Amino acid sequence: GMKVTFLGHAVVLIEGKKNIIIDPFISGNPVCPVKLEGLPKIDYILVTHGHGDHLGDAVEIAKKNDATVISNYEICHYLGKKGVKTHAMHIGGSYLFDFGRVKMTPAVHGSGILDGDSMIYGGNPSGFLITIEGKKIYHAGDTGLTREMELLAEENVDVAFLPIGGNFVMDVEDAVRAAVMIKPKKVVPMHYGTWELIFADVELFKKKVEEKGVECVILEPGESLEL
Amino acid sequence: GMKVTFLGHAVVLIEGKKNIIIDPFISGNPVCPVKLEGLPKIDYILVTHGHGDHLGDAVEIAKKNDATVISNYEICHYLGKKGVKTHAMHIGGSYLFDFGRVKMTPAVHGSGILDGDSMIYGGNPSGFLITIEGKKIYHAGDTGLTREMELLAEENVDVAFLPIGGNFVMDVEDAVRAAVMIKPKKVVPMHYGTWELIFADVELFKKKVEEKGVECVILEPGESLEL
Amino acid sequence: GMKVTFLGHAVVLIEGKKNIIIDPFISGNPVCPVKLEGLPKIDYILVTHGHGDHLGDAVEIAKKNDATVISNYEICHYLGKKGVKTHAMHIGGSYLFDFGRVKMTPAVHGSGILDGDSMIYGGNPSGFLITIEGKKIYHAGDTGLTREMELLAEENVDVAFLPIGGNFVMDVEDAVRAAVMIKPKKVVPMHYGTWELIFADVELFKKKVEEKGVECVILEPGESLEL
Ligand code: NI
Ligand code: NI
Ligand code: NI
Ligand code: NI
Ligand code: NI
Ligand code: NI
Repeated sequence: GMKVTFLGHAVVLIEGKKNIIIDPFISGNPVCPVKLEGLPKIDYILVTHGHGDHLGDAVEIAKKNDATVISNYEICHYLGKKGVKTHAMHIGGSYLFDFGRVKMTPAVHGSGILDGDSMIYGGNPSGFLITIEGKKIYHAGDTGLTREMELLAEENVDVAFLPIGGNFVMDVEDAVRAAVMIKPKKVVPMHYGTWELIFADVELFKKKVEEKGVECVILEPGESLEL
Repeated sequence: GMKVTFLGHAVVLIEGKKNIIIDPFISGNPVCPVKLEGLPKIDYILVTHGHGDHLGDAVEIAKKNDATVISNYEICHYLGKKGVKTHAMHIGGSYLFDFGRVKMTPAVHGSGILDGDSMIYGGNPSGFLITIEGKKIYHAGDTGLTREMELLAEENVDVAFLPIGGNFVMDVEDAVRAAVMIKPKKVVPMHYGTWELIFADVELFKKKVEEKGVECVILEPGESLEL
Repeated sequence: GMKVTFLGHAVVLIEGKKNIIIDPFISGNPVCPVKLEGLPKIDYILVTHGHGDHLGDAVEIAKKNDATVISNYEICHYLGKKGVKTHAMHIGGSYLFDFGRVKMTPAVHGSGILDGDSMIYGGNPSGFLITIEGKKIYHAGDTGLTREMELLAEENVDVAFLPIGGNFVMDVEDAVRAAVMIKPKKVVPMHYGTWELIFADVELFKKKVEEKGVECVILEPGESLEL
C-alpha cells in the first residue's frame, strides 16, 4: 500500500515503493511540522506552479536526494539551469513512471517564479492526478473553481486535496462546489490557516461537503492516511 | 446605492461608499471622455490583466490618491516595485473589503506587461465579480468565450460588462453566447470602437442579445446607470 | 478548393487562394519530409504557442516570403522586435482575412519562448479555427483535454487536427474524448512519433475514435487531403 502525509499548506508526502513529495514548501512554512532533514529519502518532486510557497525547497531537496522534479516545461527549464534533474510535462499530459502514472490537470491560477527581484515565467499552473496501484490521488494545486474539474468525475478519485483558504484560491463555498464536480471518495482541505489572509472555517467545509455525500478528512499538518 | 459609469473602452468607474475604478486606461484613450484630473477621489483600482490599455494609468492614479490596486500576484509584484500599494489575489479567489466583496474570475486571454521593450509576465488574465450592497457587477475584462462563464449563471449578476470588439476579444456573436451563458439582468457592451481594428456593430449586438432575452444597455463613454 | 498537407509533428500547410502554414517546425524536425526550400510561397504563418517545436522557423520563413505571422499579442511582440510582419490577436478573437476567417481557440498548455537561455513570456497557448470558402479546419495546437473544446461542436468542423503523443499533450484516450466533444466530420492525429517520449498507438486512436462515430484519417508526413 502507501502512506499519504499532509505536511501543511499545499504540501503532500506520498510514501510507497517510491517516495513522492508535492509542492515542498518546508523551510519558511510556518505550519510545516518538519525540517528538510525530517523528510525521508525523496525519489520524485511534483511542482504544481512557480509560486514560492509551492516550488519551495525543490532545488535543495532534489540535489540532496538526487531526485527528479516533475513539472511543466517552463518550470523544468528554470530548474534545469540550477542543475536539477527534471521530467518535463504539460497541462493534460500524462506519463507512466516506475511507481505509477502522473497526469498534470488544468488549474485557474498563475505561475510566476520570483527569482530575486525578477518575476520569471513559469508556464501555466496545474494540479496532479496520481495513479498508484489502482489508487488515485488528486492534488488541485493552487486553483480557483473551474469547469475542467468536472472531467475528473469519471476518474473516481480516492483522495482529493483541495485549497479552501480563499483570496489566492477557492474559499470554503467554492471548494464545496469543486468537491461536487469531482466526487472523490474522500476530500482533504489544504492551503488554509498558514497566514491570516487565508484563514478558513475548516469545520464548516467538512460539514457542508459531507452534506453532499463526500467524506471529509481534516488532516492537521503531520497527520496521514492510508490507501 | 451606487453610480456605475462607463468611461468607454474597458474603462469603468463605480461610485458608492468607496470609489472603485476598473482597468483605468485614461490618458492615451481616444474614446475616454475624462482626463485623470476629471476622476474623483479613487480608493481602489482593479486591474484585469497586464496589457497597457487596461493596466493604463494605475500607477499614477494609485500614488496620487493613496489608493490600493487589487490584481493578481504577478501584476501586484510589478506594481509594488513602482511604489504602489497592492492587495494581491488570484483567479477564482475572493476577499471581503470594506466596500464589499471582490472575486477574480477566470478569463481566456493574455497578461503581458510591456515595460520599455520587455514583455514582463503578469500572471493570468481575469475578470471581476464585485458584490456591493447585495448588487453584483461582472466585468469580464478582456476575454474570449469560455465555459467558465457558466459558473456565473447562479450568481444572478445585475450588470455584466462584456467585450464585443473582436480580434483581441469576443466579437458580437460570441458575446451574445457569453451573455446567454451568464444570463445577467443587464448586459453592457464594451471594448469596441476605440480603434478601427476593434470596430463592432453594437446595435446588432443589442438586437441579437435582446432576442435571446437579455436586456442590453448601450452606454456611451461618460454615460452611467444606477444600482 | 484547397489542399491540406500534414508535414509532421504539429505542422500543417494549407494551399488555396493564399498559402498558410501552421506551426512551421521544419528545420530540426526529424519527421518533417521537407526542407525550408521545399515550401511554396507562404503568405501567412499561424503560431499556436511559443514553444520551439511550434514557433519553429517562423522568423526565417516570414522574412524570406514577406509573410505575416498571425499569433497572440505577446508572441507577435517578440517577432516584431526581429523585424517580422505580424497581425496580433488573442484567445477567442477572430478576424476576416482576404483568404478567410481565422479564430484563436482556447488551449490548456504553456507558451514559453526560449531565447538563448531565457524563457520569454509568450502569452497563453491557443488552437486555430480557420474558415475558408465555407470549410472549417481546427488545429488544436498543443493542448490537454479541456471543456472549451465543446464550444466547437456547433461549428460542424470539417477537419480537426488533434495531438495524441501524450506527456506534453493529450494521449490517445483523451484525444478520443476531445474528438467526441468537437464532433468534427474528420479527425487527423498529430504531434506524436516525433521522438520516443511522445510515441503513440495511432492505429488504436483510429479504431477507438471511429467506434465513437468520428471518421479518422491517418496522414503520414507529406500526405494530404482535399477540402
Ligand atoms: Ni499558494
Ligand atoms: Ni499560488
Ligand atoms: Ni484590451
Ligand atoms: Ni488585452
Ligand atoms: Ni509541442
Ligand atoms: Ni508545446
